[PDB]
Amino acid sequence: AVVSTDEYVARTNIYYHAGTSRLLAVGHPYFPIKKPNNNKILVPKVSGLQYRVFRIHLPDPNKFGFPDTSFYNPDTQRLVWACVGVEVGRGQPLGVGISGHPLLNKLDDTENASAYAANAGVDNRECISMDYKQTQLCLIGCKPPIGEHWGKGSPCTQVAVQPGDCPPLELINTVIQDGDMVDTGFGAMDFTTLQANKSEVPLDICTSICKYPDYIKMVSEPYGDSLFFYLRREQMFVRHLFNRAGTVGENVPDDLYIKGSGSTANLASSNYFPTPSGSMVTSDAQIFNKPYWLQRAQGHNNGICWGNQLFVTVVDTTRSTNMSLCAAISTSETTYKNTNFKEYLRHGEEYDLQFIFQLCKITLTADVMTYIHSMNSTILEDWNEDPLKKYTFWEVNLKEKFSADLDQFPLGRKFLLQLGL
Amino acid sequence: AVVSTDEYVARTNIYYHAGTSRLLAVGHPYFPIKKPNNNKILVPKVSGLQYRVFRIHLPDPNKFGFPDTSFYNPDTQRLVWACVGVEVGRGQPLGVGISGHPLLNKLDDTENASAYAANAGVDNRECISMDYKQTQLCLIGCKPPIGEHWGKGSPCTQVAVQPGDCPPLELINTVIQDGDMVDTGFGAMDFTTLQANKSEVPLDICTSICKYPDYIKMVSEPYGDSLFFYLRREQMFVRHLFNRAGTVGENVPDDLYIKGSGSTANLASSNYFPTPSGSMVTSDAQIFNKPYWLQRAQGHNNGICWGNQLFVTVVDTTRSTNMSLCAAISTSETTYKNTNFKEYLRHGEEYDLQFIFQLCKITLTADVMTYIHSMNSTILEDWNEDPLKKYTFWEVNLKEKFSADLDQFPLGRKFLLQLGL
Amino acid sequence: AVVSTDEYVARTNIYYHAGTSRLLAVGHPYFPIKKPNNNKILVPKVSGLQYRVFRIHLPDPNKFGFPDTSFYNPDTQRLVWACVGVEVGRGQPLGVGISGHPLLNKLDDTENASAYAANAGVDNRECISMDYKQTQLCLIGCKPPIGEHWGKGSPCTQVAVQPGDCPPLELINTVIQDGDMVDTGFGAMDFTTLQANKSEVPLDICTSICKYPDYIKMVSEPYGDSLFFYLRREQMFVRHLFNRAGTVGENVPDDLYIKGSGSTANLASSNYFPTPSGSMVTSDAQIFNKPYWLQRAQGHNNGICWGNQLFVTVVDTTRSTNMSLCAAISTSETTYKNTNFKEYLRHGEEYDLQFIFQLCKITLTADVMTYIHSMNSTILEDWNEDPLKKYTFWEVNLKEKFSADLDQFPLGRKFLLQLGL
Amino acid sequence: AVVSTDEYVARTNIYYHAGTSRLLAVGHPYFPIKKPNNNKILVPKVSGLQYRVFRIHLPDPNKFGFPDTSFYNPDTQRLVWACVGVEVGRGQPLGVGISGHPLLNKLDDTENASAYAANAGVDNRECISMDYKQTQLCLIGCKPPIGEHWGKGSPCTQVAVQPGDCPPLELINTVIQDGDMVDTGFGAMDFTTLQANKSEVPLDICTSICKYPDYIKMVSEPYGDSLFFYLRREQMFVRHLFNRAGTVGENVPDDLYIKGSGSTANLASSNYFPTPSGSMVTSDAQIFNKPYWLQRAQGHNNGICWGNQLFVTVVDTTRSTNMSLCAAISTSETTYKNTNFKEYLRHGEEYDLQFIFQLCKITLTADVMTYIHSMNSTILEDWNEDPLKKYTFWEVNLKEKFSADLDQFPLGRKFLLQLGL
Repeated sequence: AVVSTDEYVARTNIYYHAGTSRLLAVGHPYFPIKKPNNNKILVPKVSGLQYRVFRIHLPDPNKFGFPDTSFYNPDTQRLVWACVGVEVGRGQPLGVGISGHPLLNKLDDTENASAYAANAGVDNRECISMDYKQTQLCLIGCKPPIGEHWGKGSPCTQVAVQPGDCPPLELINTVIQDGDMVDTGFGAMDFTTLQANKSEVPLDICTSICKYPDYIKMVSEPYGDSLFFYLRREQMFVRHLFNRAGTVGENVPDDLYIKGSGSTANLASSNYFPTPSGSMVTSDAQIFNKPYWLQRAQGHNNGICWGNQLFVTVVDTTRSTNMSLCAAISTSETTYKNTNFKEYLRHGEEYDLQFIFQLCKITLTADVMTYIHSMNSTILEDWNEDPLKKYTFWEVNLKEKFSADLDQFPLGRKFLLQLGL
Repeated sequence: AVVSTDEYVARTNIYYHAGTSRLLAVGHPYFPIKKPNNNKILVPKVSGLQYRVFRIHLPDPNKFGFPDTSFYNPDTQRLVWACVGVEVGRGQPLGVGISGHPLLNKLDDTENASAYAANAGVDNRECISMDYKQTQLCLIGCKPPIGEHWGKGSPCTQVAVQPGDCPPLELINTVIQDGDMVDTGFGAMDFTTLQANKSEVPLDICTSICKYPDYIKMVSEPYGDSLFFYLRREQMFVRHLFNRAGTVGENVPDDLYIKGSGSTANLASSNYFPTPSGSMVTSDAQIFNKPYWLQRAQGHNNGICWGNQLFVTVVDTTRSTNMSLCAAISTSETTYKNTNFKEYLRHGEEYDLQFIFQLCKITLTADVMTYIHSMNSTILEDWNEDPLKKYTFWEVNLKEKFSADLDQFPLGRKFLLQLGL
Repeated sequence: AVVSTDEYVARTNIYYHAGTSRLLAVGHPYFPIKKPNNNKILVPKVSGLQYRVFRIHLPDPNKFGFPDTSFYNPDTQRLVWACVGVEVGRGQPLGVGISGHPLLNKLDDTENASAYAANAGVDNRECISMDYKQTQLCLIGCKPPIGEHWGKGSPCTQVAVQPGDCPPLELINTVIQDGDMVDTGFGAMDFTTLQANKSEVPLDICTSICKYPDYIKMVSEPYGDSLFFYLRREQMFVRHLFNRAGTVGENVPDDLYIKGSGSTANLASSNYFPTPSGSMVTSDAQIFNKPYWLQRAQGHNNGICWGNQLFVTVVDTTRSTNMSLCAAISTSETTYKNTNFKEYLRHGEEYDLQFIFQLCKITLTADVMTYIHSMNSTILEDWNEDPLKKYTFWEVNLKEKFSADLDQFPLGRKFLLQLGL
Repeated sequence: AVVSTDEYVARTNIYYHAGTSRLLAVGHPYFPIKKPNNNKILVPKVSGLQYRVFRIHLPDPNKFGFPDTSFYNPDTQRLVWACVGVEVGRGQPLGVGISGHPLLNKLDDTENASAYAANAGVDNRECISMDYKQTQLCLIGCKPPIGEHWGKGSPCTQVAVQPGDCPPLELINTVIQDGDMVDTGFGAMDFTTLQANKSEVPLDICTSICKYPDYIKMVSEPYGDSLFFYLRREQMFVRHLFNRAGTVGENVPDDLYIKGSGSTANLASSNYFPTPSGSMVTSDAQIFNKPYWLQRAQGHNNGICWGNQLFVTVVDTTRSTNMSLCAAISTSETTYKNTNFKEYLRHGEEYDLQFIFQLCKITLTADVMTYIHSMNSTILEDWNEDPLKKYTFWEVNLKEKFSADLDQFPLGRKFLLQLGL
């Protein structure tokens, strides 16, 4: 049976504040800029539509050097940091980005037509952009976040997949890594392996995987380490209604309509797809720049940072403004020439993480050691190499950032005022 | 006279949690894919616009094996499960679908015209799509849900129906089955028997019946078993205003206008129809992924699951995203060809039901047996074959899912915390 | 001086529930279908834009047969029913209708023009539709509801009305009858007598009178019998901005502009008119399917149903969906032909009225008789033919619907729970 | 360690009211009007999109002449004004402005296209306007406000910047000055040094720097003098989706798409940019003409106006209406001629600042003098020239505006009523 950490984890009266200076990220909104002949990344892809997964490293409270150490017995017990307050600071002005594709698979406008559309020739793709669905979310736990997305399932060993045959779907659980893309209105799926077309969606998700947090699975999790607190806010509406060029993968059963004739003789593509639009962004609706007090967790792990680790996943598309900056090739002629200016695109993201940690002690009794051992053997082994080296996240080191004077920091003042004593 | 179940049903102190693992549904959004020559369904129709009716099967508390059985007398009484908490988990990202028809009966745009429209020739149908009206609803009871819709009434034995004559209407009460369609903006009616046209609405409801919960009837129900709790949220607005091609079934009385001339000599179709649009979808407006505490029912049946059955009807169009996936017929040519890619459409739905049940006991006195007998004789007969075999619903078996440790589940934790003791 | 009914009307402890089974109305949305040669109505006009005025008939409490009659003295006093609770149940799914005119007087689009519009020829009318303004209202009283609308006032005996002269206006108070039309965005006026054109507004109000409840007058009413409770909710916005064809009735004073030339030599019609639009409809904004507890009236008549009558006026345009149903003239050809199909329009309305009545007694003293006599002499005359035979309303007979077991009805349970004892 | 001012600053019982008469600003909305040959500003640039930074000068409480001076010892202590109440009065009607550029770099409309756009020739710029993003904000502190914006960072000494190379970005902290521009939907950047084009954004920000308050930095500030209170409200949505003419600065990696052919042979600009739009403006959402009670500051400086200074930064775009006024060159001809009228643009801003100040005393002990000295040596030096002469701001002198009769002023009455005693 699993039990609340309040059972075996003791709460001391010591509290420390810790915070990143001010994280900054600048890059291209749709794709990374690199050397053609090479593969080294010159400029990274930085978009408001990516997940930001912070791997927070905390100083081992056992190796730490406290002024006083009488508050516990280093023989019978051990120390763990407990996250009690978080403030995800965001810093650019609110605004909305925009993404498109120079060759988006968009046949005709199906929202309203005055006459039957022409006939699909060869490549009817259009240069089209859209404003993705708005999403604000924040996940916190001591394990990395887990997402879900549809990918190409493995086929059954029977009917040889005829080329062009529709690929099988399969919900795939994955670890959400820093830089991954968020569903933008086309759902959470792997567009690379599910759209040979390479033109169904804008460039920035075009050959990526849009993942959605698997909130159900994470909360079902027995120990609840992956996430002990979260805030989600997503909205979207249909801006345009389009058609997809290409060839009928699956024909429309003729029991659903009466055959046409002349122009209506041939059925137009009924493979419709809408254009998303996350409406207006607003201050009143902000999730960030507000402190979160993680006092009572819904899971059994009440904010204990086992492994002196801490994960903070964020997605904020309310500051997705991309800025175009163009340089002149020549500063002479007083006559505009499109050829005289090189146009570019850049997007900047500004973060500032702040936390309030509470020191905790665990008397290592038999039962306790059996439990903690079953839960996660590494806990004890590490007490008196990186298991997720495969995955990548924004590494954040706070070992030198802890301070006992909450007084001296904004999140700290807030905390004292909130908790009174 | 009918009486509250609180009268004859005794509440014990035992509570169990039960839940589906994670239900998943994948198929085509508009129609089922099957073998042409055949009739066997290869891929089912799965849309966010269908009703999901779950037939929940509970283990018979009387046959059940409790650790202690002193809490009641198996001679004078019997046991029944009482639903006290429900959590309808939903799992895909929020989003809006879209449905159309390659040959929708849409003459001209009547929202604004600069000159009198041409003249209806033969087949002026257009390939048109739309975003259906938004609907969120959840019905819970121990009897299947009942809907209403307009269908073709039986004609009066007199005036021989001339071909093309307008068919008579009749509100028809029906059992809402799993897979049925929800009103999408064209009202709740049987389009197959009321529109020979087969082109008045998008493919997905085109030859179906859109039903609406008959809330009035169900609440009027004397015992109130069909539904002892519900949540409804629907919104819709007019996106476009169109005209219907075809021939005047009923002419406009000339006392309503002044005859035209030249172009305006001939009256244009005044058989207008609007295009629906369920606006933006939002988190703040979510109905699911929130626990429902069925403590005081408005009906006389206060959540007693007679027959160890339980019905959970759901409709959620806030995750109706359809994903288009296309496969290349050839992976050679570096030049796009619509001919080289087969386009398809698929829609996925993710559910996760969770419940908290309270054991109850009934002392089988005379009066009680008389009442329960009148109410539903099968109750007693079953105590110490399926009556709805005709209908189809998502069968859910929970006989092996009950657990006494609410502690170990998310809905369970929520429940304890909520009910304190 | 007038006095509250609380003064002379005594409240007993007896309560009865009464309700219509389920009222249903089906017809054509814009006009009634009848035999051309004849005048008998074959199909009635049923639109979500009409007022529904219910004339509720109650069993005379004096003639009524109560199990116990000791609660009052049939010699010194009399009995009257007092309305204490109402539930206006609505039953179709939420949705928006749409109305137009094949020959609407709409010259050009004045919302935005790139060049000066051509020139009005003969009949520039267009086939145009619109979504009326949204309106939800409910009026309750023991006297029929009173409305206001602008009509053609009587001319002053002087200057002979030159043909085409603008007709004089006059606010006209009228009795709101069942079937009347509600202001739809063009205000409350008599379009028949104020618009010879017969093409200024859609067909459904085109030759009717759109009336608006005269709330001011009704509340000023001394005894306040016409309405002792009401709920109103109306919203509207400008969808399009148009011009009216026709000839200048009143010229634009030239001190308001500088003469043009060439094309701008001739002034375009500045007789603008906007197209209304009641935005989105929503559950959260529903007024019905909620009980109304008429405990404290703002008028002196506190819900006393003098004459054993009761009026319930309703307007609900949140379920104005019109459904087009078309029948094929031939079931052969597999090729669509507009002509093979007769298109029609039908609209259905579903109601369910429920009430909770409280028996009351009046000791017929001198003063009381003088007062009641002045107020409405018929009261006393009827105690120990229809005065509104001229008007027509949905007649509702409840004489056989009263029940002392509130327990057995939904509105009843609600009432008990609400009033505790 | 830093400490709350409540520690060393004593609060007296004296309160004074002070207010500007009514500030007024009139000028051209987009740029300043000046003599061509000259450089002297004839008409200034006044727009609702500029920051308004007020440098409030207060009379030295030490030099001040109070009726009674027994409340403190001028030998052991000193006096400082503490801001306790502020009312930023605004006076024009609510309304929205609009800004454009006669030669905006806008290739084609990428929101929806029916055929592949032509080909960029030379100068495809269009005359385009837009309604900027709505912003309401108010910053108060005893130090000038600090902003952030992206500018051209210094290059690394290596790869010689090829002409036209994309310039490096760098977040630059600056002092926000009166007249500076607010992010308008294109983010906070220096368009002059980052856009050689000179046509990427409307004229009014075209060669300016749009700055955003660096809230993060200011609140992190140890003493918290820069801002001890603030209110921010910003909203924005995408109105249009466009393309940028010019030449590819960075090419689209070919692994993101399938080469086209014929028309789609050449990739269209995928340098998209959206047109902002701060929606509707409303009274209910007003931030001004409301009093702000600065009682508990989140910073350590609790509203103490060291240096007898006070900074009030404001941005209000809810009254950005620009008014066009044109004068006729000739008052003769009765025929309109565009050449006869000179069209102009002017915008007016109306302010009215009001404050309530509380007298405070500081006993100059050793420790106190050490602290205050470290914090800001000038404090003590000034006690018993301008350090920001380089910056500019709306200078406001209140030395002759203090009044002890709060009673006689609107903010004063409000204060008394609010604080009771």
